[PDB]
Amino acid sequence: MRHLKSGRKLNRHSSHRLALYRNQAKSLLTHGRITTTVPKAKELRGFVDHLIHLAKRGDLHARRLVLRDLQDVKLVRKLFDEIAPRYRDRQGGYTRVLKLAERRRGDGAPLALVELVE
Amino acid sequence: MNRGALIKLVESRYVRTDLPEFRPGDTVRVSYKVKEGNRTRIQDFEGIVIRIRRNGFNTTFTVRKVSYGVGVERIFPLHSPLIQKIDIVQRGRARRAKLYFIRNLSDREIRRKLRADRKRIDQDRAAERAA
Amino acid sequence: VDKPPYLPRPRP
Amino acid sequence: AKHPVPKKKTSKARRDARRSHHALTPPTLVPCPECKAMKPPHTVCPECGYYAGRKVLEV
Amino acid sequence: MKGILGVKVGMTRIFRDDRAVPVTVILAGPCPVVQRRTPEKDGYTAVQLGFLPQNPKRVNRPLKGHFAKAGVEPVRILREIRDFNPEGDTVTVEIFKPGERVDVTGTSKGRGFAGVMKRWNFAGGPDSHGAHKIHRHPGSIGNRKTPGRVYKGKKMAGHYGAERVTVMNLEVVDVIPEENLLLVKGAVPGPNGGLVIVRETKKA
Amino acid sequence: MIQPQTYLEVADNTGARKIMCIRVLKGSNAKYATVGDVIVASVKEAIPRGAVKEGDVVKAVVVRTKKEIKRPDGSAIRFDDNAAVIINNQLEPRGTRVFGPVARELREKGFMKIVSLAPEVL
RNA sequence: CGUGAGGGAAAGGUGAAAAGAACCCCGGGAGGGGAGUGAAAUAGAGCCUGAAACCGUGGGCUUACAAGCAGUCACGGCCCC
RNA sequence: GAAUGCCGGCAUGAGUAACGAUAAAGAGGGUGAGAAUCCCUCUCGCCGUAAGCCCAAGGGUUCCUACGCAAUGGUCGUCAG
RNA sequence: CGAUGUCGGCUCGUCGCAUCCUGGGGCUGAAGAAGGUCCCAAGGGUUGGGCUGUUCGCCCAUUAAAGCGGCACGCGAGCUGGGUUCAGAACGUCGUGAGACAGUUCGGUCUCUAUCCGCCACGGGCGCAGGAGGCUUGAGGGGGGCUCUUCCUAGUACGAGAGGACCGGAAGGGACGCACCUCUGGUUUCCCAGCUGUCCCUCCAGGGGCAUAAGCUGGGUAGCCAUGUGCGGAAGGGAUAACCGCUGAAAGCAUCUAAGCGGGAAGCCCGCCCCAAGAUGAGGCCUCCCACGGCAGCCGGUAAGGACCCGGGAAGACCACCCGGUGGAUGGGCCGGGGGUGUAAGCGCCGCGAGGCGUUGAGCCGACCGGUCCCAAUCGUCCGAGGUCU
Ligand SMILES: [Mg+2]
Ligand SMILES: [Mg+2]
Ligand SMILES: [Mg+2]
Ligand SMILES: [Mg+2]
Ligand SMILES: [Mg+2]
Ligand SMILES: [Mg+2]
Ligand SMILES: [Mg+2]
Ligand SMILES: [Mg+2]
Ligand SMILES: [Mg+2]
Ligand SMILES: [Mg+2]
Ligand SMILES: [Mg+2]
Ligand SMILES: [Mg+2]
Ligand SMILES: [Mg+2]
Ligand SMILES: [Mg+2]
Ligand SMILES: [Mg+2]
Ligand SMILES: [Mg+2]
Ligand SMILES: [Mg+2]
Ligand SMILES: [Mg+2]
Ligand SMILES: [Mg+2]
Ligand SMILES: [Mg+2]
Ligand SMILES: [Mg+2]
Ligand SMILES: [Mg+2]
Ligand SMILES: [Mg+2]
Ligand SMILES: [Mg+2]
Ligand SMILES: [Mg+2]
Ligand SMILES: [Mg+2]
Ligand SMILES: [Mg+2]
Ligand SMILES: [Mg+2]
Ligand SMILES: [Mg+2]
Ligand SMILES: [Mg+2]
Ligand SMILES: [Mg+2]
Ligand SMILES: [Mg+2]
Ligand SMILES: [Mg+2]
Ligand SMILES: [Mg+2]
Ligand SMILES: [Mg+2]
Ligand SMILES: [Mg+2]
Ligand SMILES: [Mg+2]
Ligand SMILES: [Mg+2]
Ligand SMILES: [Mg+2]
Ligand SMILES: [Mg+2]
Ligand SMILES: [Mg+2]
Ligand SMILES: [Mg+2]
Ligand SMILES: [Mg+2]
Ligand SMILES: [Mg+2]
Ligand SMILES: [Mg+2]
Ligand SMILES: [Mg+2]
Ligand SMILES: [Mg+2]
Ligand SMILES: [Mg+2]
Ligand SMILES: [Mg+2]
Ligand SMILES: [Mg+2]
Ligand SMILES: [Mg+2]
Ligand SMILES: [Mg+2]
Ligand SMILES: [Mg+2]
Ligand SMILES: [Mg+2]
Ligand SMILES: [Mg+2]
Ligand SMILES: [Mg+2]
Ligand SMILES: [Mg+2]
Ligand SMILES: [Mg+2]
Ligand SMILES: [Mg+2]
Ligand SMILES: [Mg+2]
Ligand SMILES: [Mg+2]
Ligand SMILES: [Mg+2]
Ligand SMILES: [Mg+2]
Ligand SMILES: [Mg+2]
Ligand SMILES: [Mg+2]
Ligand SMILES: [Mg+2]
Ligand SMILES: [Mg+2]
Ligand SMILES: [Mg+2]
Ligand SMILES: [Mg+2]
Ligand SMILES: [Mg+2]
Ligand SMILES: [Mg+2]
Ligand SMILES: [Mg+2]
Ligand SMILES: [Mg+2]
Ligand SMILES: [Mg+2]
Ligand SMILES: [Mg+2]
Ligand SMILES: [Mg+2]
Ligand SMILES: [Mg+2]
Ligand SMILES: [Mg+2]
Ligand SMILES: [Mg+2]
Ligand SMILES: [Mg+2]
Ligand SMILES: [Mg+2]
Ligand SMILES: [Mg+2]
Ligand SMILES: [Mg+2]
Ligand SMILES: [Mg+2]
Ligand SMILES: [Mg+2]
Ligand SMILES: [Mg+2]
Ligand SMILES: [Mg+2]
Ligand SMILES: [Mg+2]
Ligand SMILES: [Mg+2]
Ligand SMILES: [Mg+2]
Ligand SMILES: [Mg+2]
Ligand SMILES: [Mg+2]
Ligand SMILES: [Mg+2]
Ligand SMILES: [Mg+2]
Ligand SMILES: [Mg+2]
Ligand SMILES: [Mg+2]
Ligand SMILES: [Mg+2]
Ligand SMILES: [Mg+2]
Ligand SMILES: [Mg+2]
Ligand SMILES: [Mg+2]
Ligand SMILES: [Mg+2]
Ligand SMILES: [Mg+2]
Ligand SMILES: [Mg+2]
Ligand SMILES: [Mg+2]
Ligand SMILES: [Mg+2]
Ligand SMILES: [Mg+2]
Ligand SMILES: [Mg+2]
Ligand SMILES: [Mg+2]
Ligand SMILES: [Mg+2]
Ligand SMILES: [Mg+2]
Ligand SMILES: [Mg+2]
Ligand SMILES: [Mg+2]
Ligand SMILES: [Mg+2]
Ligand SMILES: [Mg+2]
Ligand SMILES: [Mg+2]
Ligand SMILES: [Mg+2]
Ligand SMILES: [Mg+2]
Ligand SMILES: [Mg+2]
Ligand SMILES: [Mg+2]
Ligand SMILES: [Mg+2]
Ligand SMILES: [Mg+2]
Ligand SMILES: [Mg+2]
Ligand SMILES: [Mg+2]
Ligand SMILES: [Mg+2]
Ligand SMILES: [Mg+2]
Ligand SMILES: [Mg+2]
Ligand SMILES: [Mg+2]
Ligand SMILES: [Mg+2]
Ligand SMILES: [Mg+2]
Ligand SMILES: [Mg+2]
Ligand SMILES: [Mg+2]
Ligand SMILES: [Mg+2]
Ligand SMILES: [Mg+2]
Ligand SMILES: [Mg+2]
Ligand SMILES: [Mg+2]
Ligand SMILES: [Mg+2]
Ligand SMILES: [Mg+2]
Ligand SMILES: [Mg+2]
Ligand SMILES: [Mg+2]
Ligand SMILES: [Mg+2]
Ligand SMILES: [Mg+2]
Ligand SMILES: [Mg+2]
Ligand SMILES: [Mg+2]
Ligand SMILES: [Mg+2]
Ligand SMILES: [Mg+2]
Ligand SMILES: [Mg+2]
Ligand SMILES: [Mg+2]
Ligand SMILES: [Mg+2]
Ligand SMILES: [Mg+2]
Ligand SMILES: [Mg+2]
Ligand SMILES: [Mg+2]
Ligand SMILES: [Mg+2]
Ligand SMILES: [Mg+2]
Ligand SMILES: [Mg+2]
Ligand SMILES: [Mg+2]
Ligand SMILES: [Mg+2]
Ligand SMILES: [Mg+2]
Ligand SMILES: [Mg+2]
Ligand SMILES: [Mg+2]
Ligand SMILES: [Mg+2]
Ligand SMILES: [Mg+2]
Ligand SMILES: [Mg+2]
Ligand SMILES: [Mg+2]
Ligand SMILES: [Mg+2]
Ligand SMILES: [Mg+2]
Ligand SMILES: [Mg+2]
Ligand SMILES: [Mg+2]
Ligand SMILES: [Mg+2]
Ligand SMILES: [Mg+2]
Ligand SMILES: [Mg+2]
Ligand SMILES: [Mg+2]
Ligand SMILES: [Mg+2]
Ligand SMILES: [Mg+2]
Ligand SMILES: [Mg+2]
Ligand SMILES: [Mg+2]
Ligand SMILES: [Mg+2]
Ligand SMILES: [Mg+2]
Ligand SMILES: [Mg+2]
Ligand SMILES: [Mg+2]
Ligand SMILES: [Mg+2]
Ligand SMILES: [Mg+2]
Ligand SMILES: [Mg+2]
Ligand SMILES: [Mg+2]
Ligand SMILES: [Mg+2]
Ligand SMILES: [Mg+2]
Ligand SMILES: [Mg+2]
Ligand SMILES: [Mg+2]
Ligand SMILES: [Mg+2]
Ligand SMILES: [Mg+2]
Ligand SMILES: [Mg+2]
Ligand SMILES: [Mg+2]
Ligand SMILES: [Mg+2]
Ligand SMILES: [Mg+2]
Ligand SMILES: [Mg+2]
Ligand SMILES: [Mg+2]
Ligand SMILES: [Mg+2]
Ligand SMILES: [Mg+2]
Ligand SMILES: [Mg+2]
Ligand SMILES: [Mg+2]
Ligand SMILES: [Mg+2]
Ligand SMILES: [Mg+2]
Ligand SMILES: [Mg+2]
Ligand SMILES: [Mg+2]
Ligand SMILES: [Mg+2]
Ligand SMILES: [Mg+2]
Ligand SMILES: [Mg+2]
Ligand SMILES: [Mg+2]
Ligand SMILES: [Mg+2]
Ligand SMILES: [Mg+2]
Ligand SMILES: [Mg+2]
Ligand SMILES: [Mg+2]
Ligand SMILES: [Mg+2]
Ligand SMILES: [Mg+2]
Ligand SMILES: [Mg+2]
Ligand SMILES: [Mg+2]
Ligand SMILES: [Mg+2]
Ligand SMILES: [Mg+2]
Ligand SMILES: [Mg+2]
Ligand SMILES: [Mg+2]
Ligand SMILES: [Mg+2]
Ligand SMILES: [Mg+2]
Ligand SMILES: [Mg+2]
Ligand SMILES: [Mg+2]
Ligand SMILES: [Mg+2]
Ligand SMILES: [Mg+2]
Ligand SMILES: [Mg+2]
Ligand SMILES: [Mg+2]
Ligand SMILES: [Mg+2]
Ligand SMILES: [Mg+2]
Ligand SMILES: [Mg+2]
Ligand SMILES: [Mg+2]
Ligand SMILES: [Mg+2]
Ligand SMILES: [Mg+2]
Ligand SMILES: [Mg+2]
Ligand SMILES: [Mg+2]
Ligand SMILES: [Mg+2]
Ligand SMILES: [Mg+2]
Ligand SMILES: [Mg+2]
Ligand SMILES: [Mg+2]
Ligand SMILES: [Mg+2]
Ligand SMILES: [Mg+2]
Ligand SMILES: [Mg+2]
Ligand SMILES: [Mg+2]
Ligand SMILES: [Mg+2]
Ligand SMILES: [Mg+2]
Ligand SMILES: [Mg+2]
Ligand SMILES: [Mg+2]
Ligand SMILES: [Mg+2]
Ligand SMILES: [Mg+2]
Ligand SMILES: [Mg+2]
Ligand SMILES: [Mg+2]
Ligand SMILES: [Mg+2]
Ligand SMILES: [Mg+2]
Ligand SMILES: [Mg+2]
Ligand SMILES: [Mg+2]
Ligand SMILES: [Mg+2]
Ligand SMILES: [Mg+2]
Ligand SMILES: [Mg+2]
Ligand SMILES: [Mg+2]
Ligand SMILES: [Mg+2]
Ligand SMILES: [Mg+2]
Ligand SMILES: [Mg+2]
Ligand SMILES: [Mg+2]
Ligand SMILES: [Mg+2]
Ligand SMILES: [Mg+2]
Ligand SMILES: [Mg+2]
Ligand SMILES: [Mg+2]
Ligand SMILES: [Mg+2]
Ligand SMILES: [Mg+2]
Ligand SMILES: [Mg+2]
Ligand SMILES: [Zn+2]
Repeated sequence: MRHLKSGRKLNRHSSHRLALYRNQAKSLLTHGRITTTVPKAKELRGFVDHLIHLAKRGDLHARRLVLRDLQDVKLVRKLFDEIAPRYRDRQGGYTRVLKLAERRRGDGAPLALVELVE
Repeated sequence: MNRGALIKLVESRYVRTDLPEFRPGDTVRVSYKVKEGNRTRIQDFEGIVIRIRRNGFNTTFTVRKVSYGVGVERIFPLHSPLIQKIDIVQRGRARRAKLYFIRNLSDREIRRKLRADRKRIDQDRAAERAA
Repeated sequence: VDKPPYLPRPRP
Repeated sequence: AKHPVPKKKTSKARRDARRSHHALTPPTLVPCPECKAMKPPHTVCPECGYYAGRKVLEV
Repeated sequence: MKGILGVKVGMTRIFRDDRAVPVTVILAGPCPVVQRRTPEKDGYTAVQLGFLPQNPKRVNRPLKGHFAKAGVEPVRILREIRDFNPEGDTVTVEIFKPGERVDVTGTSKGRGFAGVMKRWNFAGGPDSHGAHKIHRHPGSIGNRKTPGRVYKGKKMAGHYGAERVTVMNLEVVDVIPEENLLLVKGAVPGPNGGLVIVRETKKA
Repeated sequence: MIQPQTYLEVADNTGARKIMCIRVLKGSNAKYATVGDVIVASVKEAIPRGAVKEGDVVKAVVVRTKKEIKRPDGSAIRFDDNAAVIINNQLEPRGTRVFGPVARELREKGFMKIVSLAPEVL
């Protein structure tokens, strides 16, 4: 059973899942909007939201924290200097997921977009 | 409805507010009300607290002592009504939250591993200065 | 109880 | 195991009775309030790119 | 008989006479009677109780009608207590005083598809000495040509839980009427937040 | 939580050092013995010229267990070993001293003589 | 197929005549729909005839309280001539 | 009409088992009728006395480039021995 | 014999009763207690170990007891493979020999996919003469059914003594069952920390990957759990068995019986718990819609309601069930609490340095309890009565 358990497994072992999220985060913070499968998208929100919230702290500790997942100094600069300021007054919810209408040809996967909020 | 607050409301009548704070590594004397037929009395259990498992009114703490050549561990509820009082006898400095590891240590080895917590000792003596 | 088997075991 | 196997050929009747559940359910579709095109609900319209009133997407 | 509807809220222990007593807290009150079953009309005796207030924006017309004939704000849950006919038109936890024994009914936790070991406490197979992919299997399920079939009721894997369970003769440890609380000693079926029924016990 | 095959320290001066439980005397089929229960044991280890000798089948009451025991007041107690005191068929010690602390549960179960003889009762 | 000696298949038919379908239309193509050829195109090249098992579309009668080597005899209902 | 007959064709099991090492993936940009699968970039993971490199057997054009996707490829394919 | 796999074990039972225990009896060479022997009784129960491949048996420690049989000597498309039917090898023995032996010895390939019936679970369909949303009766099924020790009665009755009750009452257990997670105790694949090697970012500091599908180590929430906790067996009514009677003829006596009436089991029926109207014999109650347009039938639009879609869920393989969908707290963020870890980074100070001290119970922080419309459950579509005849 699964009673009151949080977190998708996404058919990956532990270290693969973590990398999955980190890489999606890098991609999202880089392009502002990506397309993935619906489950991946839904699960990305919180992972990235936390990273943005930390950038809203701005302090060194928060920078070094965010650097544990994002790993790219330029990216984190963009995160702190350009991205985070948009959300100074936003209380959470820095990302949205909206479902596309077409499934992938080769495997029928239902697709969604994930984007940073205005 | 707030199921959590309801439980807290039930618990509140039994909650204790009068015991000293202690940590794992501290050396403590628990004075415990005990029934021996047909009379009840206070028996003192004194040792190192190796564990404090928190759960609000339901937190409990485990105390370890060597008695006449045998190791004894006692588990007390932090809000038990059968606790008359608790005396801090010494403050020790753990570097981790559960001290099960001392079960395999000699009295000498333990003493080296749980140095006196000079900070909180001073703090104790720092209060204890009352108007 | 112990009686002789009437079949062998197997092969390919 | 000892390799189970069908005992008798399945009849045309029986094989088809198994399939009394195999029919596809047609896609559930609603009009997009912008361009009136038919599309699945709760998805961004693939024709004009609008969802919840706004343009979201380059189609 | 007497009974009430309620939700299981959670567990603790309290202290009583220098004893720790495990309790389940039940939010039981208050339950408006919304229909009475009578022998002239229905062929038996009971009270239909309502429980928990509902957004009237969710209550359809046939239901709205039902409530209205009883003059009762719309309620989320409707459930009967048999052979119980309270004087008032509202049943509260006060029908129980500490010391009474009650029977509690709930919906047990659901284990979904349960293997034969979890469900029926079968022994399963050995874990070494040659055991071949049968460690949690049930073994034989029959004989041979006589009877050449498997009994109805043969304990087997399948769904387990999420089913009506009544555990009986639980001590009422306290009741806190200002908050509609019942404290029952021991364990009650189902999850926190689950709907339960508390009836006066049938044991003597 | 003592069961057949379990070794116990013997906490008296009967001469036995170590016994191995071969039955828990508590009904048709008890799985475990706890503090206060009588077991039947084989003397697996003794010291020269005691009352008891290696090989003897004796009775003993468990006075300490490594599995913690729970108490109606919500507390528990747990010892570093499993120990027992060797008794006669009238439940009296066959020794004259008992060593180490013992569980207070013994008193309530009528092993009064042993409780008194013990240096501490916890 | 076999190291080798050696073993060893399957596979015929448009039409009298290529007159083997210009051109247009849907399609990436395959395929088709018109146009055209022919006495004939379900002779269109996956080509004479084109059986049977097997698969499918449409219609008539029938079937969700019933017991079977599936038929047979009787009667009744419905549909067709 | 039967020879576990012979040759062929087509069924059933069944939309079932499986799709061949649990080293592992994600996104953006191209191309195209069509892209999880082709090209490019970034991020991630795996081998490294090898899962890299060079000889000899054996294989025999499989090499390079252009144009293709019916079949071969255990899916897809615009890619390919 | 174009194959019905063969001992024993394991697993899972189910039945019989010639009954091992527990219940009820009669006789006893039955004082009491404890036995013997027969009768009624199949509801439940019937332990762990040493030896042997063993079934069996002996033995150890217990027990109320440690029952005996059937089900292809129950069960290898459930497992095992110790025994026994292959090929190797040796011993004793027999045979000139090759070889052989109800004589022995060591070794020796046990087959992923269930069509049908049957079984365990779960749906889809149609029906239950109007269509709907609820709440229910319970025909009929299933589950359960065990037992011991101590104390009081009372050291009384009985007995020379030892010993020691009936009836009645109270407490404490063992095994089993159902549920539960407050406590105890597990797990907790990334919740926190410490550690090594190496490669890397960015030199220091601080970090990341890899060392498993957690590198290793110490801890560890919720959940799922037992070793932990609650609760169950009944009570009670009724009809009986063996057995004991009351009244009572045939048969002036006698007789439990031929008329009639009593008492009497752990067993039988009810009672408890769970399923249940496909109970086609398709039940009942409360509420809602309503009398639509076109030729017991057809078509068209609706009603009450329902479904689709979506956010989810201690519900779940899919399905179903349940909750919610902006008139909203459903999930995700965010905030507060809980909880885990156990005092982050940075800076200052002390030390040559490894380090240490302070800032500081700090920093980090899954699920648990809540708040908050910041993000997403946008917008919608489709089906759905007009009530047959006595
Ligand atoms: Mg699992
Ligand atoms: Mg959850
Ligand atoms: Mg999950
Ligand atoms: Mg995760
Ligand atoms: Mg999921
Ligand atoms: Mg997988
Ligand atoms: Mg998987
Ligand atoms: Mg994957
Ligand atoms: Mg990891
Ligand atoms: Mg790893
Ligand atoms: Mg994660
Ligand atoms: Mg761009
Ligand atoms: Mg979070
Ligand atoms: Mg989608
Ligand atoms: Mg879709
Ligand atoms: Mg699609
Ligand atoms: Mg594909
Ligand atoms: Mg709580
Ligand atoms: Mg409150
Ligand atoms: Mg508190
Ligand atoms: Mg510390
Ligand atoms: Mg020393
Ligand atoms: Mg100080
Ligand atoms: Mg196998
Ligand atoms: Mg078949
Ligand atoms: Mg057939
Ligand atoms: Mg056939
Ligand atoms: Mg079939
Ligand atoms: Mg057909
Ligand atoms: Mg079929
Ligand atoms: Mg729109
Ligand atoms: Mg009634
Ligand atoms: Mg009634
Ligand atoms: Mg009544
Ligand atoms: Mg499992
Ligand atoms: Mg399990
Ligand atoms: Mg179970
Ligand atoms: Mg078990
Ligand atoms: Mg077992
Ligand atoms: Mg096991
Ligand atoms: Mg086993
Ligand atoms: Mg094997
Ligand atoms: Mg295995
Ligand atoms: Mg049969
Ligand atoms: Mg059944
Ligand atoms: Mg079953
Ligand atoms: Mg269920
Ligand atoms: Mg009930
Ligand atoms: Mg009770
Ligand atoms: Mg009771
Ligand atoms: Mg109280
Ligand atoms: Mg209910
Ligand atoms: Mg000792
Ligand atoms: Mg010896
Ligand atoms: Mg002896
Ligand atoms: Mg060849
Ligand atoms: Mg060749
Ligand atoms: Mg031909
Ligand atoms: Mg010709
Ligand atoms: Mg064209
Ligand atoms: Mg192309
Ligand atoms: Mg063409
Ligand atoms: Mg053409
Ligand atoms: Mg002609
Ligand atoms: Mg023509
Ligand atoms: Mg044509
Ligand atoms: Mg023709
Ligand atoms: Mg022709
Ligand atoms: Mg011809
Ligand atoms: Mg033809
Ligand atoms: Mg043809
Ligand atoms: Mg044909
Ligand atoms: Mg078809
Ligand atoms: Mg047809
Ligand atoms: Mg019938
Ligand atoms: Mg019919
Ligand atoms: Mg029929
Ligand atoms: Mg027949
Ligand atoms: Mg007939
Ligand atoms: Mg013939
Ligand atoms: Mg054949
Ligand atoms: Mg054949
Ligand atoms: Mg032949
Ligand atoms: Mg033939
Ligand atoms: Mg053939
Ligand atoms: Mg086929
Ligand atoms: Mg399928
Ligand atoms: Mg199948
Ligand atoms: Mg399958
Ligand atoms: Mg394969
Ligand atoms: Mg598969
Ligand atoms: Mg492969
Ligand atoms: Mg693979
Ligand atoms: Mg894989
Ligand atoms: Mg993969
Ligand atoms: Mg993926
Ligand atoms: Mg692209
Ligand atoms: Mg171009
Ligand atoms: Mg293009
Ligand atoms: Mg592709
Ligand atoms: Mg493609
Ligand atoms: Mg791509
Ligand atoms: Mg791939
Ligand atoms: Mg990148
Ligand atoms: Mg190297
Ligand atoms: Mg190497
Ligand atoms: Mg060459
Ligand atoms: Mg070649
Ligand atoms: Mg070539
Ligand atoms: Mg060139
Ligand atoms: Mg191709
Ligand atoms: Mg292709
Ligand atoms: Mg193609
Ligand atoms: Mg081809
Ligand atoms: Mg070509
Ligand atoms: Mg292909
Ligand atoms: Mg292949
Ligand atoms: Mg192309
Ligand atoms: Mg190319
Ligand atoms: Mg090439
Ligand atoms: Mg034969
Ligand atoms: Mg055969
Ligand atoms: Mg056969
Ligand atoms: Mg065995
Ligand atoms: Mg076994
Ligand atoms: Mg076993
Ligand atoms: Mg049977
Ligand atoms: Mg039996
Ligand atoms: Mg019989
Ligand atoms: Mg019978
Ligand atoms: Mg009999
Ligand atoms: Mg007999
Ligand atoms: Mg006899
Ligand atoms: Mg008896
Ligand atoms: Mg008896
Ligand atoms: Mg008797
Ligand atoms: Mg006598
Ligand atoms: Mg007697
Ligand atoms: Mg006598
Ligand atoms: Mg006799
Ligand atoms: Mg007798
Ligand atoms: Mg006899
Ligand atoms: Mg019986
Ligand atoms: Mg039996
Ligand atoms: Mg045994
Ligand atoms: Mg045995
Ligand atoms: Mg041995
Ligand atoms: Mg044995
Ligand atoms: Mg042996
Ligand atoms: Mg044996
Ligand atoms: Mg024997
Ligand atoms: Mg007896
Ligand atoms: Mg035995
Ligand atoms: Mg038997
Ligand atoms: Mg049997
Ligand atoms: Mg036999
Ligand atoms: Mg047998
Ligand atoms: Mg057998
Ligand atoms: Mg068999
Ligand atoms: Mg086998
Ligand atoms: Mg066998
Ligand atoms: Mg078999
Ligand atoms: Mg078979
Ligand atoms: Mg099995
Ligand atoms: Mg063998
Ligand atoms: Mg052997
Ligand atoms: Mg044999
Ligand atoms: Mg032989
Ligand atoms: Mg040999
Ligand atoms: Mg000779
Ligand atoms: Mg000779
Ligand atoms: Mg001779
Ligand atoms: Mg011979
Ligand atoms: Mg021979
Ligand atoms: Mg033999
Ligand atoms: Mg022989
Ligand atoms: Mg012999
Ligand atoms: Mg042998
Ligand atoms: Mg042999
Ligand atoms: Mg060997
Ligand atoms: Mg096998
Ligand atoms: Mg075979
Ligand atoms: Mg296999
Ligand atoms: Mg299969
Ligand atoms: Mg089947
Ligand atoms: Mg069949
Ligand atoms: Mg159904
Ligand atoms: Mg109706
Ligand atoms: Mg209904
Ligand atoms: Mg009734
Ligand atoms: Mg009934
Ligand atoms: Mg029936
Ligand atoms: Mg039954
Ligand atoms: Mg039963
Ligand atoms: Mg009892
Ligand atoms: Mg007395
Ligand atoms: Mg006397
Ligand atoms: Mg006396
Ligand atoms: Mg007295
Ligand atoms: Mg008396
Ligand atoms: Mg006398
Ligand atoms: Mg006496
Ligand atoms: Mg009594
Ligand atoms: Mg009891
Ligand atoms: Mg908890
Ligand atoms: Mg716990
Ligand atoms: Mg714990
Ligand atoms: Mg632990
Ligand atoms: Mg984390
Ligand atoms: Mg490192
Ligand atoms: Mg460094
Ligand atoms: Mg570092
Ligand atoms: Mg990490
Ligand atoms: Mg690396
Ligand atoms: Mg690693
Ligand atoms: Mg590596
Ligand atoms: Mg790896
Ligand atoms: Mg670990
Ligand atoms: Mg790590
Ligand atoms: Mg824990
Ligand atoms: Mg936990
Ligand atoms: Mg949780
Ligand atoms: Mg347990
Ligand atoms: Mg009990
Ligand atoms: Mg009775
Ligand atoms: Mg009665
Ligand atoms: Mg009676
Ligand atoms: Mg008389
Ligand atoms: Mg007379
Ligand atoms: Mg007379
Ligand atoms: Mg009579
Ligand atoms: Mg007569
Ligand atoms: Mg009578
Ligand atoms: Mg009884
Ligand atoms: Mg029901
Ligand atoms: Mg009905
Ligand atoms: Mg019903
Ligand atoms: Mg019937
Ligand atoms: Mg009817
Ligand atoms: Mg009805
Ligand atoms: Mg009724
Ligand atoms: Mg109602
Ligand atoms: Mg109208
Ligand atoms: Mg009108
Ligand atoms: Mg009309
Ligand atoms: Mg008209
Ligand atoms: Mg409507
Ligand atoms: Mg569930
Ligand atoms: Mg779901
Ligand atoms: Mg669905
Ligand atoms: Mg809804
Ligand atoms: Mg809506
Ligand atoms: Mg919104
Ligand atoms: Mg929420
Ligand atoms: Mg929230
Ligand atoms: Mg929180
Ligand atoms: Mg804390
Ligand atoms: Mg510090
Ligand atoms: Mg610091
Ligand atoms: Mg210095
Ligand atoms: Mg310095
Ligand atoms: Mg401070
Ligand atoms: Mg903080
Ligand atoms: Mg927090
Ligand atoms: Mg709270
Ligand atoms: Mg929350
Ligand atoms: Mg909003
Ligand atoms: Mg609000
Ligand atoms: Mg309509
Ligand atoms: Mg008339
Ligand atoms: Zn549109």
